[PDB]
Amino acid sequence: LWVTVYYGVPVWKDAETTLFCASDNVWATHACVPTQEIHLENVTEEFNMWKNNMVEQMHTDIISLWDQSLKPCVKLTPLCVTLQCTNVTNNITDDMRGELKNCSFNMTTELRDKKQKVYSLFYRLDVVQINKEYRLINCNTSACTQACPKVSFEPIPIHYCAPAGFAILKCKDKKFNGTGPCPSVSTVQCTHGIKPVVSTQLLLNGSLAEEEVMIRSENITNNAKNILVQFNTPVQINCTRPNNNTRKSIRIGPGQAFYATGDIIGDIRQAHCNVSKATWNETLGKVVKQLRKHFGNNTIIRFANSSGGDLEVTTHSFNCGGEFFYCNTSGLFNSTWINDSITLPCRIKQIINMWQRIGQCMYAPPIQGVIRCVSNITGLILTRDGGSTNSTTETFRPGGGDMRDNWRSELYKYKVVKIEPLGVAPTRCKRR
Amino acid sequence: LWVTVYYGVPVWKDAETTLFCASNVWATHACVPTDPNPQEIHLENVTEEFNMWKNNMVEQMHTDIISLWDQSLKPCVKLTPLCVTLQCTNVTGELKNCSFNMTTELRDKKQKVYSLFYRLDVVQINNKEYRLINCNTSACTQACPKVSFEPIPIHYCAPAGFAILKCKDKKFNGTGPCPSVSTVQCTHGIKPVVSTQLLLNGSLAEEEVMIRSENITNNAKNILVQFNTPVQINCTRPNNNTRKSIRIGPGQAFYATGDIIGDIRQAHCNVSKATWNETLGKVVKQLRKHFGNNTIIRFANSSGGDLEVTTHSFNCGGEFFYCNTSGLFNSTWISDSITLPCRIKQIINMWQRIGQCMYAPPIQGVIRCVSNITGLILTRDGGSTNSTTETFRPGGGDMRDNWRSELYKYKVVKIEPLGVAPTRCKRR
Amino acid sequence: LWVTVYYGVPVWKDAETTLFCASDNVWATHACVPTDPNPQEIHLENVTEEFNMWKNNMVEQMHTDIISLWDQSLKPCVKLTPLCVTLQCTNVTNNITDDMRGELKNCSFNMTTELRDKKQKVYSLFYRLDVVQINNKEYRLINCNTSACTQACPKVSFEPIPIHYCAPAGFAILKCKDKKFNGTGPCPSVSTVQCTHGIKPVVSTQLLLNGSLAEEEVMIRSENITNNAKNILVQFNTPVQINCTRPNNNTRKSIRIGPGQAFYATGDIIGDIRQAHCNVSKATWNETLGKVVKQLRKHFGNNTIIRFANSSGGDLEVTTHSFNCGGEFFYCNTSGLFNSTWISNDSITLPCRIKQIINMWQRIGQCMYAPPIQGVIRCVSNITGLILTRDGGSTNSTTETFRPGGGDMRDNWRSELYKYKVVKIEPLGVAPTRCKRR
Amino acid sequence: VQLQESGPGVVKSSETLSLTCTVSGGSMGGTYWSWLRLSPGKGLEWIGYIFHTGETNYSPSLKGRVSISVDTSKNQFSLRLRSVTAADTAVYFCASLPRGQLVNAYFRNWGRGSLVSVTAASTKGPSVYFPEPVTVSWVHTFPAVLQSSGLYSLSSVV
Amino acid sequence: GFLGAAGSTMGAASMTLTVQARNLLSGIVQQLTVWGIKQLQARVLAVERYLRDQQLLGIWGCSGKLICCTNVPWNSSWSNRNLSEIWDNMTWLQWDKEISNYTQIIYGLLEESQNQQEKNEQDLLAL
Amino acid sequence: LGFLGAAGSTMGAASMTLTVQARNLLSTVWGIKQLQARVLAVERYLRDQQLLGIWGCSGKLICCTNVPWNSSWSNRNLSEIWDNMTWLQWDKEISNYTQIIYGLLEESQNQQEKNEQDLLAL
Amino acid sequence: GFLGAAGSTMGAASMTLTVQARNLLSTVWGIKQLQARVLAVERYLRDQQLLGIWGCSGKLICCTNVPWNSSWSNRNLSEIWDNMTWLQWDKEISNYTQIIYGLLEESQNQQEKNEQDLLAL
Amino acid sequence: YELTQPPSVSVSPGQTATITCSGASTNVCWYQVKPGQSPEVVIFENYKRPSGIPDRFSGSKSGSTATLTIRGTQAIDEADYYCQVWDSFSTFVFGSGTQVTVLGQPKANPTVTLFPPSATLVCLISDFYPGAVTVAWKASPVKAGVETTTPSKQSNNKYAASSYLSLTPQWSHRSYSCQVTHEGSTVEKTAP
Ligand SMILES: *[C@@H]1O[C@H](CO)[C@@H](O)[C@H](O)[C@H]1NC(C)=O
Ligand SMILES: *[C@@H]1O[C@H](CO)[C@@H](O)[C@H](O)[C@H]1NC(C)=O
Repeated sequence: LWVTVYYGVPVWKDAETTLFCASDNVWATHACVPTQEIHLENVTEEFNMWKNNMVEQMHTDIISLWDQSLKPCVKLTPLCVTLQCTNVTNNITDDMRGELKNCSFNMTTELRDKKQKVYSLFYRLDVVQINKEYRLINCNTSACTQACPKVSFEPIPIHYCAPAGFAILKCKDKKFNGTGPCPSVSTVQCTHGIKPVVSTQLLLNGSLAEEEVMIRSENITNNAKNILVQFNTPVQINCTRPNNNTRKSIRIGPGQAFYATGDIIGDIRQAHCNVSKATWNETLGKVVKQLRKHFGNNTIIRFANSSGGDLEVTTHSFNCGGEFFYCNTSGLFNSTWINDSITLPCRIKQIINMWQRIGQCMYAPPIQGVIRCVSNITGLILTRDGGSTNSTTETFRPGGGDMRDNWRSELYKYKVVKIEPLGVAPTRCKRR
Repeated sequence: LWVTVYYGVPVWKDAETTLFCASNVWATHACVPTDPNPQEIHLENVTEEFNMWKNNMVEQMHTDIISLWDQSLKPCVKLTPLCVTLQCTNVTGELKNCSFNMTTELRDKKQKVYSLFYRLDVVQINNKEYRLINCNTSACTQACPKVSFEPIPIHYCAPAGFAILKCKDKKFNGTGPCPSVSTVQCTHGIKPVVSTQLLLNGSLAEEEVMIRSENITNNAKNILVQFNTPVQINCTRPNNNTRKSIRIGPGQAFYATGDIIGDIRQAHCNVSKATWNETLGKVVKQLRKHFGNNTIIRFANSSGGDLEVTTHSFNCGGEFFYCNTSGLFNSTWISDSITLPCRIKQIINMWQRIGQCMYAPPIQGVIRCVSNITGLILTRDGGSTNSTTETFRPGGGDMRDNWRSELYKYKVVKIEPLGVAPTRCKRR
Repeated sequence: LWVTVYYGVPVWKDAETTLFCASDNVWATHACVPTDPNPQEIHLENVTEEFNMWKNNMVEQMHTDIISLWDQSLKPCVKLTPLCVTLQCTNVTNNITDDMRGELKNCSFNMTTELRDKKQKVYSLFYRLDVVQINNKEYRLINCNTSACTQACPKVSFEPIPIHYCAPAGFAILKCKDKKFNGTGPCPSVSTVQCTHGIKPVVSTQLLLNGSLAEEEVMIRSENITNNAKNILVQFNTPVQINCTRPNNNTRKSIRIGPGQAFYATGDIIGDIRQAHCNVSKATWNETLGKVVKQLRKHFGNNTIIRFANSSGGDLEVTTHSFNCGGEFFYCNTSGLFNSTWISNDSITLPCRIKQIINMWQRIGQCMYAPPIQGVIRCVSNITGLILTRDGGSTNSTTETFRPGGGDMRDNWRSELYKYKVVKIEPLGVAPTRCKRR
Repeated sequence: VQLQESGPGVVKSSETLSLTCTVSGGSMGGTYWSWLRLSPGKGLEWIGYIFHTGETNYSPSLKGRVSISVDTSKNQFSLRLRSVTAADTAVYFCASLPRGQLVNAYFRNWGRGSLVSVTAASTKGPSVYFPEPVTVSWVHTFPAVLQSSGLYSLSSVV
Repeated sequence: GFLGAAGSTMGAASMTLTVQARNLLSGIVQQLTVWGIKQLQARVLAVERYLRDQQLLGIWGCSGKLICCTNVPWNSSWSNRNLSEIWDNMTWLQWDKEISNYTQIIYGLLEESQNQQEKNEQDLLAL
Repeated sequence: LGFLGAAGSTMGAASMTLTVQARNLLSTVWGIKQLQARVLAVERYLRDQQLLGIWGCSGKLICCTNVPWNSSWSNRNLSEIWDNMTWLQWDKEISNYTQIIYGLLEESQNQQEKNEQDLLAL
Repeated sequence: GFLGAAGSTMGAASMTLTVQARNLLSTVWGIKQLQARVLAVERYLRDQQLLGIWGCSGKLICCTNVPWNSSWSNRNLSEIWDNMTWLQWDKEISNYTQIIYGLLEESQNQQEKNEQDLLAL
Repeated sequence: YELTQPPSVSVSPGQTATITCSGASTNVCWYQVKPGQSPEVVIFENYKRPSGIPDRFSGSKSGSTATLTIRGTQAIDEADYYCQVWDSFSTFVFGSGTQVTVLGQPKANPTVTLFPPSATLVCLISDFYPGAVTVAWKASPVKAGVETTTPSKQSNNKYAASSYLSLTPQWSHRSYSCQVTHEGSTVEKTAP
């Protein structure tokens, strides 16, 4: 027998590479090229989604595309002024009392010589007391830029597509465990389009499971690892902010503007959000039905609210419409398992530092008008605690706060392999 | 009868690609040296069509000129604390004598510094209080004066695998299939001049005066007239300016206009009379072949709008003239010198962009440039078909029409050398 | 005979290319590629290659890379533009000894705070070489007549770390291996490497510090030894240990000047005010100077009277020995070392002195404010070189005077890149033989 | 590189002198910008230099009444002498030195030289004349003396 | 020169095919700003186009040659002219214009024919 | 089939579809990810083509060489290889013992070239 | 090693052509490394194209059909291939290379045109 | 240091003139100064010479005194020469200065007259060469309140000067005279 050379053999190895964007704004789709699938019969490929390299590259990409969008906007460095603030009581609701503060300060004008007396509205979570004289909360760590009004935070879908010489393997397993062997693997050019939403406790506008509710963890015995739940039937939610704000442009420099909240047209009420009752009960019943497989039969699985920490991790924080919400969600995780609607007391903050960074915030300008908003709840991020053994009772609390876990629920059926076309094999021929 | 495969044959199709430079603000040192005596071929049996209006070279040239200008304006000083209140009086009524408070290199001290400003770049705030007109729309950079604004010629070359063609037909109007197509390695010496309604320092025609349009029967598309003879235009700024340097802070300067040495006189750009009369006579003689052989052609003055589009604009030596040019386009044709009162502005919104200026510093001494007019950007004021008179007022304001005066005998194509053919031969 | 074409012949050619660096701070090595374990060195047996240490392009490439990395590492720190105002400085007088009197100034000035409309009144201790008088007396900083320059934010340290200069694909690096090399001329034993050894970019002006030693003798290198306008690099055989210290117990307090920017200022000194000592052993320096004099006589003569005198520079970087010791930039006298006349546990102390406003790469309008370091400061390093300069009186003389000098930082890295050359591989080649194509 | 001084020619006694040397066609990098003085009764002397970072070096005989400043923005440097006296009448040059060692360095790129005279007198007429030299025409004419009080005296004999 | 005798007959252009292929890669005289990134992208695009042109010649067994013959049938619906009225008095610019759609089937026919020919050559050498 | 449709098939069926994998190996500051990947693909393809060209094997897909098959690399018979095994398990088996084959072909081609050089001279 | 036969005889350095032939392929370190990698690809593709013009593609040692001129080198076989290195050969024939490159191009140009008419039978 | 030089050197044209600069440990450097012009360096080390300087200028050192040698003295080479060295305390020290004069036209004697006032005396000296001249007074010599015109070139190209003396209507003494000494020659003129 003599060795031969075959060029173009179908073998691959696992590797890491540079995945370029593709699309059908903050997320710069101008650079993305505009936008197929080949089934593979007799192959079984070992998958892993907690060691996946696509999620970290996607997270760094999302951070950098966020950072390049705030570059040409106004710095808002002169806004750090000694504010002078009082309450606002144009017929304020008793639950709303103390949240909104009228404020007035001295601001520089377009000319460098003169100055003007400007009034604005600020929430209680934005101003802090000087130790009535107040000041902004960002004047202590880092003064930060303002989000420009022309760009929008709407999550356009993007496709992550591999270059030449690589391939993306997609599982068609209908009951995929999240790791281990995959009986049916399909080779696609690239993904289905991922919406890069931002959330903390509940996943929004995600991809649904197609047959049953799947719960995936890196280690179900360990309590320090998060628990990702994927739904099969969506739960509808309503965003609501029932106020009519007026944006007035205050000019603080030669060609720079500071869009401040002017006044409220009418009554002020809380910016609640509504979820259905029976739909949530049926979905949570399916969830508590499945979790008894991993944890044991006749075990009392109950749900408590969030443990603590800062406001971002503890509260549900989404971005619908253009304002930043921070909702309570304590009427959602209360039950113990052996036409009503659950309303949630939500609150709005303006100075936002999103990607867990210090010294880099961003002022969100107010949006004129009333905001109506709906979305689907197609995923939860749970976290158990250190309960004692043989108690037959476990409490699950909504965790979150890490932005990798939102995009690990979409890139859970993908991997990147490096095709190598060279191989050797023996046969009967001999070179003449 | 079996397929053969041929490689390396000359076959091209039209495509778009990124070209590169070949040779101040326009970066000469970032270009490759030019290629010496680029020889020329002749396609004796070609009918390949050209297009002057929908080629991608003008868009790429416009983007490259804008990007080069923004790059060259980057490492210069920003005049953001110069925007203060100005107390101004009259000089000895166009020039203003403005005095202002202004910071020094020590952060707590201030100094009182006077300067001279033109009337076109100050506005009165509510009669001895003024401010610049950029103070509510921009905060804009002084061009640091080691750079120049000279239109050095720039050659465009094609990348490998792409070739740029060259039409050799003399009586070629810009659109349609020409009997003669050639090929060149690189374009000729295109100079990025800045102009409005008078194309100057450009390439002449071959024998007669061409008339180029999308359609001649529409009053929305410019008529790029190109001369066959040069019409020399030449002028000065008769004032004697002194430049003083005012320190704005820790190590940055601002060059202000000093006191006038001699006597103040307005700028004026004058052109020959008989030469302009015979050039306009050639234009009205040959232009009648498109609109009717018995027509009345009269030239009105400028239509209106901003000062950039109404007046002839050019950067003679660093100072930006805005000459009236209403004494030229004033005639009625039927089958010495002309002086032009001209005015100078300092803060400049160049490429029709709102939010960025540039502050042109004053220059010392008198300036003088002699230049040759090689083209016009006449537009047509349309009307009903009842009269034999046509009013052709000048127009402009679009910088692509300056660069569609050139890049007319050029087109880029993509070579595809692979090709199959039927043959009776066999591989064994 | 008949012509053949060979591909891959061992033929090189001298060329210049953009070398990339690898390593195992100011010099950001998080962007550099990790290097290999066990770097292969291939010895070329029957080869002689012409070398030149004064014309190789990798010295200027290294200088440009060090300038670029030092400029890049100062980008996200504090700008410190609103600091310099009309200072009001009186003399500090605490427990001051005989020396360092009138050197530290106690300055008081206004500053801005986090809020825009409020002010504060802070005080700092400034050295004499940073302040200049305008006309208690009114002083001001020396920098903001040309520029106001960035502070070095203290999470970035100035300790040198080794970088290995690799070679790109298609090129090669030839490494000299002769033990007696003056840097110019043919070399009998040439080896090739994938990357250089560990080169640490130390900054010094009179005495080369922390460098690579010799192996046999004290070599002396110059471009033209009969010319008196060329620097004479000396490479030591056995290193000479130098201990420099600052005995003042310094205190750093943080003054906040803006919404997110802090200016670290010198506070009150706890203890006594003393000058910065610098110790070199006398007997080791005497033996090393004897070795240098014995090696210097082979270029000039067997009876010339070699003398050493102190430096004759104009500014402070060429006159005085200058380096860093973990954050504080020293400027040291070194006139007790270069004072002898050589005919054919005692330690020398040097009055080292400290400056803060640093313009190091000699670019106009760029400087750096080095923050104070809390506590005492100590370094132990060894001298592995000198940068001398001959004082040429006339021809056929019998007395030569050598003075230290420097300022040009490319001579500090030409003493470590002398045994290296970059070449370009040309694999094509033709040769005649007897064979025929069919 | 060409240098040229500029400043007043007649300075009143016990005032502050001021001069400015402008550098044309060159840079401030690595060059000691010196000031030099040429008196007829005291020979050639040296005032001091300034390096581009502000490190100065004044003459020890004139230390305490001299100040040299650099300005890289307007491409020039200036000299200030305080408490001038009638023995300071000389011709003032601006020169340059290369960066390095001054053991063998020599002054180059000299200026044209501006004459500066420090006086202490007032306007008077000739008693047959400090601000204007008298013209005597009828012969032979002699140049005028300079007295210690600060006046002039000439003679004209046929 | 480049593209010389492009308007001549195919027989005259077949003797000068070796000068076009020298500079589909680059010239050597042309081997941080506006022009630098543009020139780098032009160089990368030229390299990719040259390698894409060479790979198709490599697959069909035509690598290393400028003129070659192959053993796949040609259907007469693609072209009807004989050899004499195409190889004289005809230019390639007129020749590419009608096979803009028939080409992609022909390329796959060449690919499968060369794969079958290589497998048949491999099968013969085992004896 | 498609781009990798013969990956699950056996060797005797996947060796007839070597064209489809070999054809698809060469198909605003953060648009540099598009530029960085293309040079990597070009360099990898050139490395594969050069390594084919060292063995005297370029220009063809199925390519035969006169280096004998050492039994230490694989002691199994040829009968079960080409109809009862896919290419992935073959890559798994000869992930080891590959670098010495890549040098044996390298030396054998130069030996064959020098033997051709000697035969064409007389 | 890599090029350890650079000082050896040309008759013994031709056994080892592969280990020099296989190492032509192998933010400050961003665009600089990009142009370095691109220019390495330029040099390798230029070399392989120059072998492609002469008709010696895929071959390390290629016999050709160009006459050797005695004016190029009067020095004969038994010392060029016995006691001389490749560097001295490159220094000797350094300014004669364009003529032999053009002659190889001409010989390969005339070689292929005499083959197309032969296969028309 | 002091860097002593001889005050005056006068030679015939076509001959050599040497000037010495003593007390110099460090390398000397010679500057050539002409009236109305900027100084030019002529010998920038002990022996070297910059470009543009003619071949007639050279220098050498022996011990601590360095000399400059001019090969041929023309009318161009009438100037003043200063030697310059470097010292550690004061960075640059210069010499006293030596004037080099050529003898283009031969020697003649001065002409002097004395006039009484109507009290200041006037003593004008005309038509002498070379310009080295000294003026003396007596009453018993006079050593106070005397001022002397520095010698200047008139339209004759032949040097002339003047002297003045301030007195009180001391016009006690019986004899006044103005003494001029011209390189050895003495002319005396005298009175109430
Ligand atoms: C030019 O205008 C006429 C008048 O409407 C129109 O019929 C013609 O289509 C226009 N030309 C083009 C190219 O559209
Ligand atoms: C017009 O004048 C310019 C400058 O004087 C000159 O370069 C150009 O050639 C002239 N045009 C002609 C002569 O057609």
